[PDB]
Amino acid sequence: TMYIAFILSTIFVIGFVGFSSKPSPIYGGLGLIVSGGVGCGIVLNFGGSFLGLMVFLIYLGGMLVVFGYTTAMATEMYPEVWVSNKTVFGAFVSGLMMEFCMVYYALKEEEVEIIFKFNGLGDWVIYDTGDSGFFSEEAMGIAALYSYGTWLVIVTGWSLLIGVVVIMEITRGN
Amino acid sequence: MNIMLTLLTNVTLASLLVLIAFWLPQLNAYSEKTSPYECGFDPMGSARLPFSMKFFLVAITFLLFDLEIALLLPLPWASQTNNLKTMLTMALFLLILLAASLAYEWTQKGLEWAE
Amino acid sequence: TMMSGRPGRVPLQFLPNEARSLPPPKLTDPRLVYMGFLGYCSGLIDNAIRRRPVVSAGLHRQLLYVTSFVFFGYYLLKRQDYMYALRDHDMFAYVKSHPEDFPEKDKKTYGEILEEFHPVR
Amino acid sequence: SSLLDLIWLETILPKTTSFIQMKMSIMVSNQKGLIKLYFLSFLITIMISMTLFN
Amino acid sequence: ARQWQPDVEWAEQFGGAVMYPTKETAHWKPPPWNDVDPPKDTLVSNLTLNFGPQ
Amino acid sequence: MPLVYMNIIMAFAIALAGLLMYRSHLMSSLLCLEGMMLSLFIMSTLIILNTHFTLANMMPIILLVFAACEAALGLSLLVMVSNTYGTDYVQNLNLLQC
Amino acid sequence: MNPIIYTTLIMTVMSGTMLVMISSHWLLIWIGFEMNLLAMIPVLMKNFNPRATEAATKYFLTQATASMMLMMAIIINLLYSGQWTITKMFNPVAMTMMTMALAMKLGLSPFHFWVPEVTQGISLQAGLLLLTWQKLAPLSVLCQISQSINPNLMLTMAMLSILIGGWGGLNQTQLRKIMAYSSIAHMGWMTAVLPYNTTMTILNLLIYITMTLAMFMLLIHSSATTTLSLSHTWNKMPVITSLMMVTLLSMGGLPPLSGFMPKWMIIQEMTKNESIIMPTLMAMTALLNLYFYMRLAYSSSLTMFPSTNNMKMKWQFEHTKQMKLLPTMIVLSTLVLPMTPALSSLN
Amino acid sequence: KFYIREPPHGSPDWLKVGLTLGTSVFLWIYLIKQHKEDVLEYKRRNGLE
Amino acid sequence: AKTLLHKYSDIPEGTECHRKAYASTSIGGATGLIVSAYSIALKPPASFLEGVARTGRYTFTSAAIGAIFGLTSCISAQVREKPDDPLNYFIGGCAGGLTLGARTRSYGIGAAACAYMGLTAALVKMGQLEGWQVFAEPKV
Ligand SMILES: CCCCCCCCCCCCCCCCCC(=O)OC[C@H](COP(=O)([O-])OCC[N+](C)(C)C)OC(=O)CCCCCCCCCCCCCCCCC
Ligand SMILES: CCCCCCCCCCCCCCCCC[C@@H](O)O[C@H](CO[C@H](O)CCCCCCCCCCCCCCC)COP(=O)(O)OCC[N+](C)(C)C
Repeated sequence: TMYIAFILSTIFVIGFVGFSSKPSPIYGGLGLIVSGGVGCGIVLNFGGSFLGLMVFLIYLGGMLVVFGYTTAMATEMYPEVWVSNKTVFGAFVSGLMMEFCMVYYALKEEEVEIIFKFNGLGDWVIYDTGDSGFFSEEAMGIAALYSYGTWLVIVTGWSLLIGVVVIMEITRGN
Repeated sequence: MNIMLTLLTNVTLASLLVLIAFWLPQLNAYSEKTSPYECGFDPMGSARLPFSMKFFLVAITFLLFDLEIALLLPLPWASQTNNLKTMLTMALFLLILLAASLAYEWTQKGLEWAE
Repeated sequence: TMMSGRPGRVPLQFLPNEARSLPPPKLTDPRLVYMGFLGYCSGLIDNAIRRRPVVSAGLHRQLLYVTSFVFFGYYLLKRQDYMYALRDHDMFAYVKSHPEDFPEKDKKTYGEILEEFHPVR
Repeated sequence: SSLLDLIWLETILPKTTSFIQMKMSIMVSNQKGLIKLYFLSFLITIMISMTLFN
Repeated sequence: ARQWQPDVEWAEQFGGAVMYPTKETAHWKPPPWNDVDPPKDTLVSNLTLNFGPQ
Repeated sequence: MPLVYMNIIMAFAIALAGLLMYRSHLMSSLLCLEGMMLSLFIMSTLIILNTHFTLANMMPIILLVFAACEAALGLSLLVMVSNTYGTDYVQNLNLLQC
Repeated sequence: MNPIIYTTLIMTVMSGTMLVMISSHWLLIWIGFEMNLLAMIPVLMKNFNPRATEAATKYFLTQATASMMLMMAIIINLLYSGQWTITKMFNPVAMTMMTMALAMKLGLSPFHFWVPEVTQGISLQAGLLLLTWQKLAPLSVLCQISQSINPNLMLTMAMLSILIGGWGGLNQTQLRKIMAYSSIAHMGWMTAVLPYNTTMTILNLLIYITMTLAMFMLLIHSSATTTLSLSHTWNKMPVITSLMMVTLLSMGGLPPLSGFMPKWMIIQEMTKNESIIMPTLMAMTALLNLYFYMRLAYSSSLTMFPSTNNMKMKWQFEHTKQMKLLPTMIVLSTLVLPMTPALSSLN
Repeated sequence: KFYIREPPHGSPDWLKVGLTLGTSVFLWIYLIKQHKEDVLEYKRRNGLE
Repeated sequence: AKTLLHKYSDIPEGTECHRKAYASTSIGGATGLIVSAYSIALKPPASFLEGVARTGRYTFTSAAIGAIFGLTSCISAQVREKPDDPLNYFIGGCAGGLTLGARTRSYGIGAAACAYMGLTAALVKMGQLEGWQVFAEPKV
């Protein structure tokens, strides 16, 4: 078992609690980067190496722009950190306490939330016995974006081109 | 497992180096030594004031083009398909639309830094 | 959606082939005449908004308004009649197929039916 | 004429209804246009819909 | 000897920022005619740097 | 359902509650918006990889692409707001009222 | 904005909506919503000013939140069924999330504040496109998934929409905010009938779109954005004021005008399903909308407000641009009550 | 010549007038033919005439 | 919400007046809490103590209205020995309206609230008796 997926999921939730308590965009980006790396680990354990590395790389690139933007647009004299503010620390502690409570309840008994029913057992239990051979199912399914999914490529490329046009138009001014 | 052990080893070695650096030498600290550096004179303002970014549009375009390359990365596996003509058409379609985005921004002066 | 997804429905078909067995609307239908009246009113409003003589100017334009409205109204009436015929057909077929749900009841005369009398005074 | 027609029959139905509608209109439309405020309202609505609707 | 038509008092009662003003809504003001608010005199605050002597 | 799905859904709920509760900066809310799509990506790929839905493996990539488009749109609006008002504070977006 | 870029952005908005309407896959529906929003932001920001920037920011924030909630609902539904097709949703929690997201997109209460704020922020053409097309898409999705809609949640949001629209419109004195609150009320009516007859939903959508197009185009023709600005139009073109008054009477639901047909059909359809309290409350609450329509009609056509001295020069000059299909919208929004049984063709 | 400036609609636009009249005539003859064909097809399908 | 309504309706009409008052008080308190939450969100208070004071005032007003309505309705039904009578609910509704007027310190608000709440409560009793439904299930 080793509970590696559960530990990683808990760290994922912790990073979300951080950047959602919202200290300041520098530390929000730091927490989001931690969460992206940990999610890469979770999906690597579940099987998708390409998907994990891709989401990690995309969020590393995206948060690089956010740093430059918060240096220019979203900075103040004394940037707030988690312990610097009463509201930020309160929200951070609330999120951590909620995560701890739900984790403890799930481990102690099969916890049914007011939304969904969860069973405390093995993420290794839920896996499938069967195997593939001499190819990666994830890689083949992703590579099927060009043979299958011609429509998806068309709409995605159109959206990206129009996105360039839009960002040029919004920031025109005048 | 092995990769986790490798990451742990690297982080532990770096942290030990920091610990040795901050605890081995003799330390003498006073307000003048730890003051911020600005070539011998005091800083007029603060380093936390807003710092204008003259390439704000190139950054957004970088986000979009970064996800374009994310789309392009699974091409080596896409070359093993039986639908080679469709695969080649869609790959060239994505690359041509990327080129069109670059051409549009270049001609509309999106690549020029603000003055 | 009552009749959406009815079996044998061709998507995006304004008028199916089975609608050809219904009587087409007469060209002097009062509904067609009202569609033409709507076209004429649109033409008069066009002249009024553009500040031309309302009744006199743009006779060709007013004719085009009336003709377009009559054309579209004719096809709309055909589709409406087809949908109503389809509804009645389905209802009759279901009643025929479910006799236990739509039973024929024995008719009793008012000489046999007893009704309470409520005097007005 | 005065007490009933001009005063009390006027107060019961049309004056009271108009006053209530005007007050509720002021309450609804008196907003500062702050996204923080009405997004907090959205959060409350979402929690209520998740919990009290089954 | 002629039909009554609205005057400046009527028009001004209809020309506020909102109907039914309160304290806050009276502190409010109607928007500009061309929807363009006057520019705000923000401070650019260029970074000041000591380039030298060391 | 495993506890992993519970944690991912909890992370999404936390990021949604973060977005709906602004403090001052528009950038922090944008970061909360980017976290929600990260949790959506992780949840979708966990569901797809477990069930061996081979043709659905491309869906998280499209999800990421439109996350990028949303982030670009939000950053463009943020630079326009900052140009107008000097700060990315959400208190300045009060000209329009309900 | 370059005319070519503007028309390609309009076409992209329309393409996103059409993708939403023709797709059978939840991912493609989400893609359509995203494409619509992305191309719709610059249209709002077409005339650059702080109000337009603020309106675009608020619209983007609301629509991004709604799209995120919608994708969460889609993924939750996939978890419990493994189905990507848009049909009845297999999870009540996913259905509740989907209903909340689509209501936030449409502006149903309590998700309505952005509607008056954004509409006042943006120009008349942008508001016309916003109301019409951006109501056109989510309602199609709701009609597709209607058979799993929670009647209690849908009807609660519908009654809230009707009440809020009436009250806000009562208070407002700006024409664009009046239009926005009227839009909120009409969306309330449509979604109230939604869990019983999507055909009646479509009929109300079409009539509302016609009346809104006529009203917005009359405002654009008269170049009036406030009550007092619209009070000068009787001294320039008294025909436009009369047409606007008839259209306002139609919007308020007075017989025998075309605005009575949707309310009539919806009341009848809900009564067939043994609903009486809801139709009666809905019918009585529309008197608020009629009141502020009539207040607007007093200022512009039924009374003559004071004018200014430069109106003489305006008399000397003539209106150049011609509105496309304005007479047709005026006629369709007022005189098509005797054509009611064509809703079977609409079926 | 009353107007100091030539009105935009001083003279009829003969191209537009011809197109309008042609479109109206085409629509009318098409409607007549469509109705005749509809009546004939209905009678043939129902076995009336 | 549904659980609270089920408890209130599961207590019989003319019996257990203390339990009826408790259930109606709980329902009123929940309604007041929801109203106070929306008021806090949409009109922020100047301080945490002011927010707590406003929440307490709204919650206590709603709870008092609910308690008075339930107690008065049950007692009236018990003493008259006529359950399933809309007059009991009308009396409870006017008592709740008088409670609202007392909380707001306004005779006019009290009178209007008595009238409107009495009509509403009598209508609710008539609906329970006759089978009226507000959110009707789709059919036909
Ligand atoms: C290459 C990368 C890794 C580098 C690792 C370390 C490299 C260097 C190894 C040799 C270091 C020799 C000792 C230097 C200590 C600093 C000198 C100093 O501060 O002197 C002034 C001070 C003077 O003290 P004082 O008491 O006279 O002064 C009082 C203060 N004032 C000046 C104001 C009067 O020296 C000391 O305090 C002496 C402390 C003990 C020195 C020996 C202990 C360290 C032994 C190191 C052995 C190697 C293993 C452990 C080290 C880590 C590596 C694994
Ligand atoms: C030049 C002559 C004049 C032309 C003027 C043209 C103006 C109108 C343009 C034509 C509009 C209709 C397009 C006709 C071809 C499209 C065929 C297709 O769209 O028709 C059907 C659908 O068409 C429309 O739905 C109905 C067309 C009729 C609408 C106009 C009348 C609306 C009723 C108003 C009554 C009161 C006003 C009366 C008119 C004045 C297909 O059904 P289906 O693909 O499966 O629908 C799936 C979705 N559903 C099931 C939920 C509905």
